[PDB]
Amino acid sequence: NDYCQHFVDTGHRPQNFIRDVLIRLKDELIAKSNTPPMYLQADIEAFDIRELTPKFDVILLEPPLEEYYRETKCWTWDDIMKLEIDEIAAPRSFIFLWCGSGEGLDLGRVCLRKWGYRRCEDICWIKTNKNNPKTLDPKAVFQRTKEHCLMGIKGTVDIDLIITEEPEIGNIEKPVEIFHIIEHFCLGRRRLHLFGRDSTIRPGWLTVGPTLTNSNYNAETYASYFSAPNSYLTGCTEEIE
Amino acid sequence: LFPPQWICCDIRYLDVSILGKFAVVMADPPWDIPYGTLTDDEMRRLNIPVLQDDGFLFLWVTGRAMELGRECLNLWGYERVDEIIWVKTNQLQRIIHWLNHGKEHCLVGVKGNPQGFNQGLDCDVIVAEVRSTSHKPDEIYGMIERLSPGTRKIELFGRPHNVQPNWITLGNQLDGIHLLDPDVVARFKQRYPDGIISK
Ligand SMILES: CC1(C)CCN(Cc2ccc(N3CC(=O)NC4(CCN(c5ncnc6[nH]ccc56)CC4)C3)cc2)CC1
Repeated sequence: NDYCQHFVDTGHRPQNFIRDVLIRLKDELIAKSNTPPMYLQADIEAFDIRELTPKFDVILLEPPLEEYYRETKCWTWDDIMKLEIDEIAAPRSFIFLWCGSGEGLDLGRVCLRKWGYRRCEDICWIKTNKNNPKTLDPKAVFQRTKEHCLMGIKGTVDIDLIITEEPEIGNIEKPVEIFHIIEHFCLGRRRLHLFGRDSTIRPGWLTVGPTLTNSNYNAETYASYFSAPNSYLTGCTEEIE
Repeated sequence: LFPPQWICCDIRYLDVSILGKFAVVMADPPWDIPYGTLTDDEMRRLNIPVLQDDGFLFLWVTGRAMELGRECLNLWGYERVDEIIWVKTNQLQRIIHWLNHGKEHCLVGVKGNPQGFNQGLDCDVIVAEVRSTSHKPDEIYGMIERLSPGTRKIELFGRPHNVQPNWITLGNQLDGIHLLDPDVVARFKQRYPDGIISK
């Protein structure tokens, strides 16, 4: 069966027909290891990034692209590229960068290289439209039904796919599954989410964004969660007695 | 000449100017990253730019070719305007370094000002079953035909199964030279009076 012809025939995206779309000790170990959620309201354009310490093992970066507002402050790749991400990234660390589906797939790679990372994975968020069987970008050749989250590394169980139904128009949330994929990597405990929201706050993570309504961040308190004997934990091991 | 055509050769050495212009180019290169590979400089030197004036390039990538392929695409004079992913399923529609790979990427580039194409008919995801190893899904051709119906199309680094109507297929594992378009057959004989392609 040719699901592209079928999409052309009926408006159902090919991904609608993927079916099916224990690691339980992990997740629990993660949950025991997670620092208390920390969060801080900050206008990141106007905010000295270096003020965020210590250096992060993982950076999830979710800047609000104009394309996320089809029928609705947008950040350009010009703006994003100017962020000093290398200044707060640990010598060995990881970045997860949401790039959309347009020019971001190229400009995002430029950012990763600019900040010092090499891409080692391209995670695709494939959106099903089972509940509503698209106004295209001018340069678009096809209907766009996915978003890419690029994984970069710097220094020395899961699939590279996330399948969910397309969120309602103007819902910019990204699938919470991205967090599961990151946590299951066991990359370390200092985890930063730039351009998060009240809705994305989460144990194990420090969230910085302009729309957060409350803050609780304190550098020294944050730092205390990683002082010895806890400096190098993966996030996937037991707490040290 | 609508029916399949093909040319066993080394694309490194074939004088691709004899082939004329195409509305769509597709390549699935043997990126140097089990068979005859090409080096990055060889990939960069491929004479893609002569093959088109206005049209689309489809370029399969994997691993680090994800970046290298973007470099070649740009070097050859295209802008990447889309990226297709093929989700690999079994016959029962379940999914097959740091993550297991459930997909393959195909970059889409545009050159010039193509007109009369049916942009927006399909979507950038393919869901289809794996056949043999290193075999791209047949659905790409139906996608490419709906995008640009009836036009001349060339595939680079194809294999026997890849031969299609409206397509000329170039590859080194193909069976001789089979050409039916008169304009091509002419320019071939002129450039290659003895049926051998060398330097
Ligand atoms: C959808 C995918 C998973 C995406 C990624 N890709 C990776 C891939 C795997 C294998 C191969 N190749 C296997 C093979 O055996 N032959 C060729 C075809 C003819 N060919 C040449 N043709 C003319 N000149 C030449 N110079 C030197 C070689 C050469 C050598 C290569 C194809 C190409 C690409 C697969 C699908």
